[PDB]
Amino acid sequence: LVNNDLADVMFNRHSVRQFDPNVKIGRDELQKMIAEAATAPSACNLQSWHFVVVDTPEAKAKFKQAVMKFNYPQVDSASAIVFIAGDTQSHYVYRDVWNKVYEDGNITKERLDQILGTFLPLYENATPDFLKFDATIDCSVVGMQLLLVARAHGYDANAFSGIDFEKMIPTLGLDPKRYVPVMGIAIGKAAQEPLHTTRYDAKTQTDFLA
Amino acid sequence: LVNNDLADVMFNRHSVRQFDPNVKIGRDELQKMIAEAATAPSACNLQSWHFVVVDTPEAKAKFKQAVMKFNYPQVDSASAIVFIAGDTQSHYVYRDVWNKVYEDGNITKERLDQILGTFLPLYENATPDFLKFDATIDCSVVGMQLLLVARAHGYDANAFSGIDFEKMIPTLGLDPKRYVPVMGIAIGKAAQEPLHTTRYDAKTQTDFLA
Ligand SMILES: Cc1cc2nc3c(=O)[nH]c(=O)nc-3n(C[C@H](O)[C@H](O)[C@H](O)COP(=O)(O)O)c2cc1C
Ligand SMILES: Cc1cc2nc3c(=O)[nH]c(=O)nc-3n(C[C@H](O)[C@H](O)[C@H](O)COP(=O)(O)O)c2cc1C
Repeated sequence: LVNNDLADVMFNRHSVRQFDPNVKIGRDELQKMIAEAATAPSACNLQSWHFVVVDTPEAKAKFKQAVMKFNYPQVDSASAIVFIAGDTQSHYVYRDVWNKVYEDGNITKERLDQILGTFLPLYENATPDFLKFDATIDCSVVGMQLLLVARAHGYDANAFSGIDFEKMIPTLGLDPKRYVPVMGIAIGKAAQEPLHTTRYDAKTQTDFLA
Repeated sequence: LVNNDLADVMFNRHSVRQFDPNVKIGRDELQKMIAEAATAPSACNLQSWHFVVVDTPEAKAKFKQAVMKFNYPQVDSASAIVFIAGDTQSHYVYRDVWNKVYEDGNITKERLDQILGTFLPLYENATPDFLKFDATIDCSVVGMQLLLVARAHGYDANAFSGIDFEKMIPTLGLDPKRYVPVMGIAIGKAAQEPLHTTRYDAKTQTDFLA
């Protein structure tokens, strides 16, 4: 790890929007940064995130057809963009995994039903909006970890959702009935000082119940 | 920070669900950890998160009325629970800050309207579902940072959404028309070894566009 200093990585994280157009990131490292991000938590461990990596001029051209122009600087200059979509059928993926173990004979049907019992009635019976809701949280927490991982690797990043929400999933070659678009994570070596920001005094946003 | 080892804080983070009942956390450190998490990014820097801290027995007993029974052990034993809710009127909050900036006479009127133009029409013009969407994302990324910040302070944590989504916001004494429940963050010193979990091979979840 280029930067294992947690305070520095987290408390000095800003949205960098201008990257060195000459720096590329190998696909080995990109997949690795994604895996590291994916140590993130998720409800019932469904890990309902999906990454589409945009790291070539050709990919960027297609991708930009669903991105609003004010986010083109990040997109044009970034070494890679990792777009994060939410899999609203992730509970079936999870189920399929366990079903296979059972079919192999390495768990009984009883064990399989016990496993499925812990998540499947909940998710199988959930509304589309709740599914969308849960997948969005998963996408966001892993997105947050990816922002941090990028800096841990010596890079910088910008999360963005300034996009065409109805166009993005088909633009990525994904199944629009299944995946919900959440955010893009542009990653690169910083070529320009990020815009400074402030935060509210957290006391204005905090209540003690008793 | 007690633990500034990023790899350790992030890659060894587990959901801890049973805490030492006798370890307490002072409200200054609780408020500090919240402030640290709140360095998190957010669309248009609206910071649409709201925190309700539950750190007394009285507060726990009321809070638990809106929590599902299988999450009782976490709430019962944690030093504190930070409940995170989404403020779907956060754009009016940011507006009010720039009005007071004018009300002090340190910006012109047209800068104020310029400043307002770059977020307030976008958010006023958005469906309640989209406001809910954006606020949830905000709650999730600050939630993720709080999980890490807790470990950076030498504690552990569990995020949970196993709640009564009708009762939570009124149980917290918040306006149900304004705030949306997203997740609770139980924080304390671990009293059990956490359940082991696995992750998918992240390559199964990753596409390269071109
Ligand atoms: C969900 C989300 C969406 C965002 N979308 C954009 C975007 O479309 N364009 C952009 O320039 N920045 C975007 N950002 C970055 C924010 O503007 C930035 O995080 C905020 O102003 C705080 O600044 P900082 O990240 O430098 O600390 C987004 C951030 C989040 C969390
Ligand atoms: C949005 C969200 C909601 C969660 N809700 C619960 C919950 O209600 N009860 C619980 O025990 N754990 C809950 N968790 C923790 C997950 O079960 C856990 O993160 C997942 O199984 C991976 O385990 P790990 O956190 O130890 O890596 C939740 C996690 C997330 C991200």
